[PDB]
Amino acid sequence: PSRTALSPGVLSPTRPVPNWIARPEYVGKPAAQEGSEPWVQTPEVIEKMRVAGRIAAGALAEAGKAVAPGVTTDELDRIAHEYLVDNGAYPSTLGYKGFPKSCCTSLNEVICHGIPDSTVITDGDIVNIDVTAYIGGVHGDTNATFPAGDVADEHRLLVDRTREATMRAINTVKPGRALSVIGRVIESYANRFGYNVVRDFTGHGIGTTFHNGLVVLHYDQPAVETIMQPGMTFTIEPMINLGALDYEIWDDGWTVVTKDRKWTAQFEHTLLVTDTGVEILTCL
Ligand SMILES: CO[C@@H](C(=O)NCC(N)=O)[C@H](O)[C@@H](O)[C@H](O)/C=C/C(C)(C)C
Ligand SMILES: [Mn+2]
Ligand SMILES: [Mn+2]
Repeated sequence: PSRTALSPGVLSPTRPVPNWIARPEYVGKPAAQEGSEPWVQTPEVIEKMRVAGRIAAGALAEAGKAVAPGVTTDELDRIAHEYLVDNGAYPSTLGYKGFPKSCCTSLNEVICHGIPDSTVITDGDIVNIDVTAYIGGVHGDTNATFPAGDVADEHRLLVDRTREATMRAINTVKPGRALSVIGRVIESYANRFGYNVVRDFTGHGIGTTFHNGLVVLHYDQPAVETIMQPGMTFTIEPMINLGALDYEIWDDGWTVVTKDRKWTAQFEHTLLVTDTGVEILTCL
């Protein structure tokens, strides 16, 4: 047996960031200045995005190595926070629209945007950790779902097939292809197993802003006319549900849970379209 439905816990105090680490503009504001930026980046921005992506990937991998029964989601956030700050990076989630932590931790039926707290991971859980770094005036965003202890076959397979969907989508990225191929590939692959691909949450362009106004759908919708071009940078971050797509948001305003409490899995990378194909910016 796996655990039953989650409830929110208590947050630790806000984690500080040394003042020499520049903040994104939206920290200490209610909204963010984003959504109207160009989608193709300049070579100088891309170079800085490789640095931000590698730091985010290191923070994700170090917090993922900690995932085990008995560990809290707050302890994962401490590891991610300290990794970013030791690397001179600001955690992009911290203070975005008042989000109180440095990464998102989404167990089990939480589709996304779970808030690190006193929740104890236990055997059988699947734990998504989502970390974004802001350094050099740019962002790098990545996430992965990690098993804790011996995960039930249905849940294990959900995670492994969501990772495979994500990688198949990434491997479609090439200049001249329609962006809509990403969602066509993910949803065709997920529908082999009877899973439902989340529609209301999406990938996005990313650069000097976190969510730059480019939207990447993870379901099939061939009427989008956007083409991938060299220098475009965006995330692929599909959420895939065992159950229905209906969802609820907790009173914290962030945590999104499936209404049927069936589990859900996600993986994410920040990608660059190159002249011949794709480059994963959020790799070690
Ligand atoms: C699904 O989540 C993505 C997203 O909201 N996409 C756009 C959308 N409207 O669906 C998001 O970019 C995550 O990858 C990111 O790590 C988290 C950021 C905050 C919690 C600070 C917002
Ligand atoms: Mn993310
Ligand atoms: Mn993202």
